[PDB]
Amino acid sequence: FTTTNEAFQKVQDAVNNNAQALSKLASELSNTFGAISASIGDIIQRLD
Amino acid sequence: YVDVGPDSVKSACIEVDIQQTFFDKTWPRPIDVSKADGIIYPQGRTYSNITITYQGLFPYQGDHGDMYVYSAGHATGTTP
Amino acid sequence: ANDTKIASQLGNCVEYSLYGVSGRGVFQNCTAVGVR
Amino acid sequence: IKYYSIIPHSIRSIQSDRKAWAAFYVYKLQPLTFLLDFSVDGYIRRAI
Repeated sequence: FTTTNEAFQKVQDAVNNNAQALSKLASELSNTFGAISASIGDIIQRLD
Repeated sequence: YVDVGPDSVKSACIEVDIQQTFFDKTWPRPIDVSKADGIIYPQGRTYSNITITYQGLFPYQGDHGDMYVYSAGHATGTTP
Repeated sequence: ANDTKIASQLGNCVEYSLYGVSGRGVFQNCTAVGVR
Repeated sequence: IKYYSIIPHSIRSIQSDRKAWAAFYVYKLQPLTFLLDFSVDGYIRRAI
């Protein structure tokens, strides 16, 4: 098992692919999607 | 308006001498982005132990910029 | 009031409106990190 | 403000007490995407 070994790298890549899917879902939560703020919260009560 | 106090009453301003050759000294100092020289936070929000890409006013990497150096006035003996 | 203070509701899921920023997050005391 | 002019400063040192003065370098600011590295302190020590 080493960086040179292709088979060991494939095992690491499979774990990385699972990690990438989790990271993307969390990143989408971070995205405003054009909202003024990530959470409406304050504008619901303090504003109209 | 705010008061800056009395303006100087001197009849004549001090004489100024400009010599190009004396000020012709080159010491280039390019901006180092890796050293984070001249860096201002774009949104003024701190981040801890993380790396991100952000858009803000920033100096060009490896920019020598404009160098201005102040110099002592001509003086003879102990009198400026 | 007491509810607004972070120390009173530490360890509890809470809605934060600090500085016009709104979110639902638990507040837990920890070591200082980032620029004060 | 569209224009700035540096003000030259001359120090009236006596000839015996003349001293070297640090040069100051002026760099223009333009909006640029910058990779930013943040430490535990949160100050930026590294960037690209």
